[PDB]
Amino acid sequence: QIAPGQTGNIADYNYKLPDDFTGCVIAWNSNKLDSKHSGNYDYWYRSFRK
Amino acid sequence: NTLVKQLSSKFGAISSVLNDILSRLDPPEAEVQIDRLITGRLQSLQTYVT
Amino acid sequence: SNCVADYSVLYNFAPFFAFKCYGVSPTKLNDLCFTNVYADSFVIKGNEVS
Repeated sequence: QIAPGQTGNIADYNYKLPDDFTGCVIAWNSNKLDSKHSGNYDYWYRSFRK
Repeated sequence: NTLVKQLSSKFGAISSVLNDILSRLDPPEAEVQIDRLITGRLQSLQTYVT
Repeated sequence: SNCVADYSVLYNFAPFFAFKCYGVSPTKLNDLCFTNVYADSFVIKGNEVS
């Protein structure tokens, strides 16, 4: 979802790139560092906005 | 009459009406459809002036 | 027909594998977007989604 021209809860209310954006989007799996069996309150999305 | 009538042509675009392109598509695709219309109009104006 | 369609509900119904539009882009669907609406529903294999 993190790309120019995309839509969704993140592209719409959390992180938006300009449509003439240049640069690189690097992604990797972090399951062994961020995951907690009880969850992690610190991570959320805005999920609503004007 | 020919120069005006050329405005109704699509020149490969979805629609000959510029406002329809802007209404229907987001900037990064609309720019391509507009560039196609611009190319067609540029050809028509150069032919007329020549 | 005879419906004031609101397309944010699609994002509320499910996350999607694909949402490819031709002739129109997402977020532009809240202006006039349809004339004769037909919804074709079917089940295919993931490898056949393309």
